[PDB]
Amino acid sequence: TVLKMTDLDLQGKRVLIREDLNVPVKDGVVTSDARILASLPTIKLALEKGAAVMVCSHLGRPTEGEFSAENSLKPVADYLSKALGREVPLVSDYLNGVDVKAGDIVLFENVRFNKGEKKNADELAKQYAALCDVFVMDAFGTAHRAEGSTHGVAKFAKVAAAGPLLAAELDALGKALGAPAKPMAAIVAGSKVSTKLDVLNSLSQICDLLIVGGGIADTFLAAAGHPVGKSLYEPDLLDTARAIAAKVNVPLPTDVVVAKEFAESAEATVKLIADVAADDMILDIGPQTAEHFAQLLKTSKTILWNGPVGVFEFDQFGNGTKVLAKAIADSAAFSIAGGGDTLAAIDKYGVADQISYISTGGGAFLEFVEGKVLPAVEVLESRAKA
Repeated sequence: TVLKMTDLDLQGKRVLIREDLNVPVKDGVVTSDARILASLPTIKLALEKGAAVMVCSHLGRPTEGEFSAENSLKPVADYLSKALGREVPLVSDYLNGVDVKAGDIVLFENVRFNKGEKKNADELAKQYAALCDVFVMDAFGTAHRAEGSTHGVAKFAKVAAAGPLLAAELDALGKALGAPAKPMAAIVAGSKVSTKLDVLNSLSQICDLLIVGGGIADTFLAAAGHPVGKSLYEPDLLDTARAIAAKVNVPLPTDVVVAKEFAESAEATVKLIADVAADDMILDIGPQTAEHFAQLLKTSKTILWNGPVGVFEFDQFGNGTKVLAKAIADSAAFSIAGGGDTLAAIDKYGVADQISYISTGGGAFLEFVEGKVLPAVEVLESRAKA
């Protein structure tokens, strides 16, 4: 367990909150604010509880030690000022002290500018901790990496707790991965079985139904001796795919959508899996497979969604993902989705409000599903003991 910011007395205390404000910026303007909107309840709560609030976050991947204006959090300070109806200053020099009174809030400049951030140097971690009475970790999307603002500061802060956003992510994930409501289905897609091997292996013992898509589905199709044509699969992993399919039910596609090239004179063709030619590219599941997979998902009590089942950004290759998105949305299951590709499909087909939990954790989301120890959560558990 971890301490919760909601349960702490923050009246007059200096609270340092690590948020995930790594948002798209163009010419000094935030262009999509979903991550800031998600963090605003935490910030407003901290102020409501009477704290002197310091918000910190990363942005992009600048070179450590050198200031780069394109990686500055100044556009987020502009956004936060408009969002809170009050000035939110960007403090660019803070590791040797920062002046913040109770009721006020500042935004630290990009933590990735600070030397020692990526390698979690003790000296920088103690500088963060010296600036606050409480440290709050509220950035799940960075919880899988030990960095000065995500891990080290929690070793040295007088009090270290999880924010309500991080606590919400951990609640939803534990609901789907710790004794989930059966039957559980998972959808896993990607270009390579090898790159998602631990994800597949972990889910293979958790779920009752494993739907695969993309290049992963190619390797499983070829592992059953089916022709995939000009579609990437990994010959050194068909044995692994066979082992996975022996441990969990992996239904294979009945039909697929193929095309010989991306061109104006390129017809998308539905073919049965035995009828795929050497120069065919499998780019979606067929309408029969999409309907059958939808019927399998409809009675699930838990659904873990990690990937579309076709190159859905093309409408001619997006039917399989569209049908599955509606199937998940229509189902009464507890639905949890993660991965940038999955969230992109959720936006395109408009099912966000019908998904039980939408994780923005990306790589950290996957590593949690793999069963790996997330260091930012591990250090918080160390600070939650009597």
